[PDB]
Amino acid sequence: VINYVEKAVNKLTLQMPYQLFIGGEFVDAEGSKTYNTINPTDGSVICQVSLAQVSDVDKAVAAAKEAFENGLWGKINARDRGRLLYRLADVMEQHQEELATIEALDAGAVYTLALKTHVGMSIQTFRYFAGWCDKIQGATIPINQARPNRNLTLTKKEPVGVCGIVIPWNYPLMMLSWKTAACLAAGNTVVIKPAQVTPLTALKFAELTLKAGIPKGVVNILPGSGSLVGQRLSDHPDVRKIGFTGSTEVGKHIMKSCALSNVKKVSLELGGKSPLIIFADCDLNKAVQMGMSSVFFNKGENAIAAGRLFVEESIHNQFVQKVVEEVEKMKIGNPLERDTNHGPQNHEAHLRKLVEYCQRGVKEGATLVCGGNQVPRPGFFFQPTVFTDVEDHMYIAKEESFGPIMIISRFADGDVDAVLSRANATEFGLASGVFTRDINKALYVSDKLQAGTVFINTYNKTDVAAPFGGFKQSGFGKDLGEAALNEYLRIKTVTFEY
Amino acid sequence: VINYVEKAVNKLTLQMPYQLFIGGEFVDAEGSKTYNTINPTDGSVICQVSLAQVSDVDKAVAAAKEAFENGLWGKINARDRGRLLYRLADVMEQHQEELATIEALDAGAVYTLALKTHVGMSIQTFRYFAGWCDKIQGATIPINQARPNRNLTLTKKEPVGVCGIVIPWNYPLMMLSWKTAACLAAGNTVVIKPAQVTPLTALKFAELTLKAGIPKGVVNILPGSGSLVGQRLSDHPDVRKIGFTGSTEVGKHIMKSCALSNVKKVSLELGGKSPLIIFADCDLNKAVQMGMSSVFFNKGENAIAAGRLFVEESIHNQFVQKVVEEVEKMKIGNPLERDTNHGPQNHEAHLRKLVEYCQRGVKEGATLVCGGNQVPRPGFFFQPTVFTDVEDHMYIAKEESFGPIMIISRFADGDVDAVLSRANATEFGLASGVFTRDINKALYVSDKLQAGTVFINTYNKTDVAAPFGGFKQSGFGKDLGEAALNEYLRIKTVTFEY
Amino acid sequence: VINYVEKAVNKLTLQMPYQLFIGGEFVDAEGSKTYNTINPTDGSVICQVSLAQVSDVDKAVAAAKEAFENGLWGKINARDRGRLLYRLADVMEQHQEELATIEALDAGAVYTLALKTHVGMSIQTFRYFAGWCDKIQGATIPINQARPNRNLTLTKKEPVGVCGIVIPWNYPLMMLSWKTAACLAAGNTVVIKPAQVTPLTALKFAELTLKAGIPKGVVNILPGSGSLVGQRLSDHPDVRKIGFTGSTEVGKHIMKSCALSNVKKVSLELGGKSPLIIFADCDLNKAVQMGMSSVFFNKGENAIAAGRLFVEESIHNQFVQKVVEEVEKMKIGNPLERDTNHGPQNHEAHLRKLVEYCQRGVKEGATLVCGGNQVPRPGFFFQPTVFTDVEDHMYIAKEESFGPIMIISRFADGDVDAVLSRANATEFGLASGVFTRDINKALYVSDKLQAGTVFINTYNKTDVAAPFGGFKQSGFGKDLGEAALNEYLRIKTVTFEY
Amino acid sequence: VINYVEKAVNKLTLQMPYQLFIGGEFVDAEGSKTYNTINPTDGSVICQVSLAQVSDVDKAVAAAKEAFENGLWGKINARDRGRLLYRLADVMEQHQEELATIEALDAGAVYTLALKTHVGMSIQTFRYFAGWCDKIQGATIPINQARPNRNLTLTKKEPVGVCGIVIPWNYPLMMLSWKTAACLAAGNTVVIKPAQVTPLTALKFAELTLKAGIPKGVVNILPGSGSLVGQRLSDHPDVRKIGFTGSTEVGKHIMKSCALSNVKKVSLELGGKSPLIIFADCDLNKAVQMGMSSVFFNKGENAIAAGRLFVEESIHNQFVQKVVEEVEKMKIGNPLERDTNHGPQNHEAHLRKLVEYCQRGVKEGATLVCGGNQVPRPGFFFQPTVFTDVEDHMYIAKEESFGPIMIISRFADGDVDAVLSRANATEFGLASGVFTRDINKALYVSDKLQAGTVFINTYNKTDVAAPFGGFKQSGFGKDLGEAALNEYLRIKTVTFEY
Ligand SMILES: NC(=O)C1=CN([C@@H]2O[C@H](COP(=O)(O)OP(=O)(O)OC[C@H]3O[C@@H](n4cnc5c(N)ncnc54)[C@H](OP(=O)(O)O)[C@@H]3O)[C@@H](O)[C@H]2O)C=CC1
Repeated sequence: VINYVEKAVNKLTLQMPYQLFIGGEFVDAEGSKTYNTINPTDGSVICQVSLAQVSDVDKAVAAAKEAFENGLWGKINARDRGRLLYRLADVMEQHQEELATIEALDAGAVYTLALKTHVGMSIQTFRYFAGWCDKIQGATIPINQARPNRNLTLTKKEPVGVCGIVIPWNYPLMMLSWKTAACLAAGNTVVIKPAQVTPLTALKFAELTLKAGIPKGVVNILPGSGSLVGQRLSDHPDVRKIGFTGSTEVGKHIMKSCALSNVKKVSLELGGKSPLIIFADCDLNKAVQMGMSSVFFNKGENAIAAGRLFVEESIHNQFVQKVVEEVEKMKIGNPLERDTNHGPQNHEAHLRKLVEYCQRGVKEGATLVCGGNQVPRPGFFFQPTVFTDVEDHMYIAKEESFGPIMIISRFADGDVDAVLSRANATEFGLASGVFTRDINKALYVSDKLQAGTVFINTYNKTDVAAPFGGFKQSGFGKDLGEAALNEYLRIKTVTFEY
Repeated sequence: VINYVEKAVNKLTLQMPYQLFIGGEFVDAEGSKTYNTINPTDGSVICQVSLAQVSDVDKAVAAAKEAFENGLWGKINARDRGRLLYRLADVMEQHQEELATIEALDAGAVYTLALKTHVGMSIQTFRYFAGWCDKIQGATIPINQARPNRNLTLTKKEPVGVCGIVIPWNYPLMMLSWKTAACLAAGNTVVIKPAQVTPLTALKFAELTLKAGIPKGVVNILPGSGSLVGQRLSDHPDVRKIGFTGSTEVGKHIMKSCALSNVKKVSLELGGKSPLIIFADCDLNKAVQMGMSSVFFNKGENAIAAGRLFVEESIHNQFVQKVVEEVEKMKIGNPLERDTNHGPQNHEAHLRKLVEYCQRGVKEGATLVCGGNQVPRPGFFFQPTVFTDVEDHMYIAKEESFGPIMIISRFADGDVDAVLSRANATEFGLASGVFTRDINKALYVSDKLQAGTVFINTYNKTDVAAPFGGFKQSGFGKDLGEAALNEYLRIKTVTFEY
Repeated sequence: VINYVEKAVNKLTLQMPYQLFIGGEFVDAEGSKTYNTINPTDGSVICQVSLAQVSDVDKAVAAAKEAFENGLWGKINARDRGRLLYRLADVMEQHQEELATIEALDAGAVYTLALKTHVGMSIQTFRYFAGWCDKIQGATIPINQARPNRNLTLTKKEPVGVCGIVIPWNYPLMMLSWKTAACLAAGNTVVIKPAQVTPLTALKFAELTLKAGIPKGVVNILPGSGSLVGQRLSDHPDVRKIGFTGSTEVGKHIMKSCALSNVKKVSLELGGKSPLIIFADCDLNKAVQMGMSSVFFNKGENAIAAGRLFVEESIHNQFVQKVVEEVEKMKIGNPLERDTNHGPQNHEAHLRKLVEYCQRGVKEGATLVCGGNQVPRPGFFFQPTVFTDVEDHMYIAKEESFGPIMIISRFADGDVDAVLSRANATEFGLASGVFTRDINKALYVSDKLQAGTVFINTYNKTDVAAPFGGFKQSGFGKDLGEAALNEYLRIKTVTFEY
Repeated sequence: VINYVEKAVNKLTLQMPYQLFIGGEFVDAEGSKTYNTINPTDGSVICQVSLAQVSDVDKAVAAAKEAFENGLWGKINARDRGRLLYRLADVMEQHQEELATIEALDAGAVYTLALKTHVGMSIQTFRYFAGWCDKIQGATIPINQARPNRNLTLTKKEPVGVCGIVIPWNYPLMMLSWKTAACLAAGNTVVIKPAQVTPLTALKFAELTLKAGIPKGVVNILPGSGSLVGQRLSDHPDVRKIGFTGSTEVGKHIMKSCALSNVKKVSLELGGKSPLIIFADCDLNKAVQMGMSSVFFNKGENAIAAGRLFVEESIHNQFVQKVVEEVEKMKIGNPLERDTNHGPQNHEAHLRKLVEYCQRGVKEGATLVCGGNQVPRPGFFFQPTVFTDVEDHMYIAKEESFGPIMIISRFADGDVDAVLSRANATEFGLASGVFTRDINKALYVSDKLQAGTVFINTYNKTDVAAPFGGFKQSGFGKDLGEAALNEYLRIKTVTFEY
């Protein structure tokens, strides 16, 4: 039997585990240390959660190692590994309302969105990658023959072994799922560190692995801080790969730590300052709707959020006019209320940063059209924000807000290369977008944009089959798609002479 | 006119450039600094070579960046890029005797071997990767449709941009060729740092890129030190990828340097301590020939050299007898003598390391069966060496010699898993081999060996089409094969709604 | 409400549809015509089954065409098509005992074997291909650019459209599943003709498509004759692809009919006379076990069954002795009885053919070591048979028995190429096998065998992920694996200029 | 020493072989039979050409078989096969002017076009496929393991063996090259039947295979009739694959002949009635240029020629006015003259057919806007022709002309689905095209068009890397791209247990 924090809310009875998940059981951290997880709708403590220590990390890694080297996960058929991951997805589907509610409490995710995206996409992720298990294939290669003898060369795709996954707080379950699904589908075992501020759906997910029959030690979950738990994972001599999603500066440190220990492999999904270029020949009403969504989706807590909108001179003023109209219709409120469409920010420290971000925007001369402030109510709500007259030298033109802040610049009618240059003048390169009805402009702009994803007449259209990752200082490696598997596999070349 | 060091040798008049190669021109380093490159056959100075400074690195990177962004290389068809790389191979083949002679002089490479391997495989590498240019393909992906609308998702494979390549001294031209061919085939431009002790074939190669019509600035070559030139490449804000081959310790530092600058991509080909397991049911005389080659090839200066031979008890002593008989037949001498089997070690400091390595093996209790010291003669020759009674705890059982030192341990008759455990008990993982006539042992042992390459009934059988790279602390990423391309390409996902 | 033939057998109540399945409903054939399906255990009539006429084929094709062009199947996401096929697999697994019992009745498949293979592999087939749906991907291709303009070239994989599947009687459900799973995963719709003598699992499968929610018209099943129903499918102007498994002579006629109508695509899985070469250095007892299995599995009604065994001279007599010892232990009986090893042949005409086959073998001078005759008991049982002293000119050396008849020839000790020549001297090339502990022989022999599958130290080891198809007159195209999809897809190239 | 027909023309000396090419030597046909090849510029006889008989086919097939089974071609490394084909491409380039001049003489190809396309693309084809040789790769597949044992499954890509290639006359050398390059790159040997009316570049190409060092027997060339030589290739028991390009009716017969002999593999590139849909939002001047090119390229003797132009109501008359203006500017004349941009039709029978075809268009009520007649000069020149008021039921709306005949229909403004239906109402499906600046219409139309190639804002843009083939009665299988290799390879599955 497992200890839960029980909570009657959203017409359900939530049963939330709150302990470390190690070697297939929920256990207290070393010394029974704990910390509070905060509900962002009202600032209250949801419950106490175990706080992993170094010795807990070592225990998690040991369990992962044993499960890989000697446990059932390392022995079963790829096909049957796949069956287990499908079953895991089914179990997650059976708990989708409960998971979405926990995500609503823990991260302020609007329930209807959490159900469709945070949770729904997590389910798709496990089903998608389950299908890959018995379709991961190596090669036979026609090398030169050592005459009078013959040669056969083949490759085998093998798991990398024990992995660490370190994720952020914006979509707690979904970021976990993206990376964990690829990791497990490739035959690895894993120690996962959720963002300290959002441990709850991870811990519930841990319980669901038990229900699905995932062998003990294959999935291990350690709520705790990056500087302690995350750091130890990156240092550990038995971890052979880190999968990381978070800020560029922590990414740099993680990669450094991978190097200095045992050259463990690393993938990095880092920040974004993603440009959206809106031409006069677009469908303007659709540009407003998709433009809205590109910034405000998931309260702007979205690595690929459009961080600059460049709007062609002749439609700029009309675009801003319509954006303001639509911004005014947004209902701000409790994520559990069905009419809510803008929930609170994830946690307090992030709310503070958003306040400062907008102060600086105003200080440096941008026009604040609306918002920019904490909403006066309990919790950590932030008013949807629109800036105009944003110039390329400005802080808010360079730096990622990760909040609901639309940052608008003009470009002259008929300029294409000039706006492209401005769009590309960033060390980020995670995503980008273009709205235009012109085929030639769409294709040309998408060649020239220096970003891992280019959206054309849409935005935020991610898919579990479509690889997702950055260029330049947005990192390297893919989540999602066939390409994701490559971060979690190694290639062995086997060459015979006969 | 290019300045040459001219040398009448080996029936040829070598014309050897000696300066930095930047933006299509041979130029002195800052302050006209130079250093000596040393002939390992007699310890004489071959000539002075420009010694790149930081400002020279910055110039080379600036030339590479301009060549990629605005030069011809970034505009031509993939197919036409292929034609240029094929033509480069042709030029290399037209100069193959000269390149092999230069390699004999600079690296102590035995001339017959240098023709066939150092130079011959370099030519194969360019031809092979030339064929890939117009066959690098992205995907179209059946994502979920945003009904009532439609979606098209495709991927585009793009170059990474400016690359730095840092290589070692054991096969100067060939290591350059492996990485550079893949790098250029993928459409990138490059700054190459050859090992300071072996700049000459790299500089001759630079001139050949001119004869081949490779556009100015696509290839830049900077002889100089790792800690100065190599460091600046890893730190440089406009370099987007480092391809590295060398020691594990420098590899760690390189990766750290990529992290701390701009999270540039990195691939690491690091040390080996590769195990060769020889069973009693093998063809013994063949095992002796291949066993010897697995150690002594290219005077042991070979990252995949078998660093331990595990020989089944019942054949051990006969195996050692035959090896000693064969070792006595090896002709040691000048790399230009056509009957030379064994040339000098690459440079003086390495010879001294090899003397110390062998003193240490004796001191810790291994049996010196033959060799173990510098051959008394001018230059830097080391005796082919055989150690027996080697035990798992010993320094020479753990550490990579990178010299012609056969390190033999028995294993028990009819044991398989126990020898595998010993073979795997290393943080290296670059290569390995197994000699056996038994199909079941061969397949099982190749599954279980923790190494990027497993040779079966052969050794050193690399091939331009067969991917080559390590596991664990031997690094990550592949040179050669289709797989090598992936270190030099990025994936852009382009998603339409219509 | 569906009409069933109800039968209480095997501790179950079977509910067997017996009508045509067209447009999602069970309906009588034109003029309510029927025929008898015969239980091979006792010769009794199981029930009457609808006998499809030309007008019924036309109705089924029309239903398939509507379902493809206007129905849901053609509109849903590839991912959701996948979900439906995974649901179909679950439904099949929920009914596995029932399906295996029906197959035991209809085909004489030993129940324990039918659970694991006839039905078990069918279930695996749908799960496997279900995973392919959203992972079938086109390409983006780096074509030459019409400078000063640009080009993008991509490929789209599209369904072929309406398909006909015509299958034999040896594994009724499994052969249907192999082809139908791939066909449907590629987004096609289908009309299936089971072998007239074995319609029952096909019809039950049809009902399971309803339970799984496969849209109406996607699957249509027509019990009936090849020369009427199969022929009309091949001739139909709206059918775009025929998938055929059966005899070489019918296969010729099918290909010819695809030609003369509308050059519909065709794939052909035809006969076999597969050689199994057993060397003296094999594991003898293992060779006996697998040798027997290679012939007797599924009462020899197995297209890849070893049709000749070549046994090295020095182990031949001992091999024959051991086979005879093991043959005597086989338990012949009712397929529903748990101790049964060897069930009845599929139908009477086939039994008659096997009797004649063995009469001819004795007549032409081969040594009948055992069997050769109908077992004295009700139904259509045939004694496991062993022939020795078979010479290459004999009829039984050339002709496919498709029954439990082991046909043994000797080869001289050491005579590798000579035995290969003998093994390849056939216009068939479906499968082949070699038993040897010698890696060099195994690799060499497998290069030289002219067959689509080579087994090494095993036999009948098929897998839903491993492609299966013949060379020469055994046909072309694959069932199973990624390769099977290509038969059911078309490639559209799309080339933009911008 | 080879016998040539020598001719001083176009500033060079042609040296044209005129005999059969068998087993690496030029030889007379049985009974020294010959026939005349006719120059379409003046109706004169170029020379006499050997006329292959049945026994010549058998000799060619036997040479091909021997070259495959025992000659060097079946023994050399894949890489070295690649070198030979790249050398063949070089030799072709060295003879580019001569080949293009022969093509002008024999087929009426305008010399400047022949140099760039007929010959230029042929050279690209061999270079492209040469690069594939050592990059053709099989798989290793994670099949279910027969516990407590292990399984390894790999696939080997092998040559099919002796192939027959039968080609049409519209681009003699280029059709030969497309198919032959893919065939040889895959390791096969081949017997080629050029169109009887166009043997000369094929025979010169045969001579170039000697200069390139292609082993004797690998390439064999048989000028002669389809009904005799082609038929025997389809029937031959030793031919294992036919590659065919030509009319639908002959394709049907070829496929039938493949079936009835030995189920040899077959690919079919058949007729087209390719629709080009021009929207009012296109760049009209560019649409006129590309539209004209879509019809008139290579005097309309082009399988992918737009056989039907649908032009949006509002631009229709202006489009027709502009086409007529541009047609008046075309220079009709000797293909060797540099100002010629419209050469003669390929042969006399085809000119007649075009004359009759246009009579029929006029008779059935289509408006003949210009052309329709033979040009009053020597040879077989036909006027660039434009029809308007073409109705869907008309013969000329349904039948492929294969000549320079633009066939125009209107469609209503804003119709999209209606025009698509009309464009898709054909049993052909080889190519298609759409001109529009609207991204949404372009993507949607290319989804809906039922053809193997869709051009968007261009036409005739084929590329050696882009697969080319038809849907429906336009056939199946690809020429060009990676996909083309699949017609010329077989997959062998090899499964070990250990
Ligand atoms: N899809 C594609 O890639 C292409 C298709 N084509 C198509 O070809 C047609 C125009 O050429 P056309 O001359 O009419 O084509 P045909 O089908 O009449 O001839 C093509 C080739 O087939 C040969 N042939 C004829 N009968 C037989 C037979 N019984 N067995 C074997 N071979 C035979 C011909 O020989 P012979 O010399 O005696 O006539 C010729 O070499 C058009 O429909 C066009 O669309 C053309 C080019 C490319």
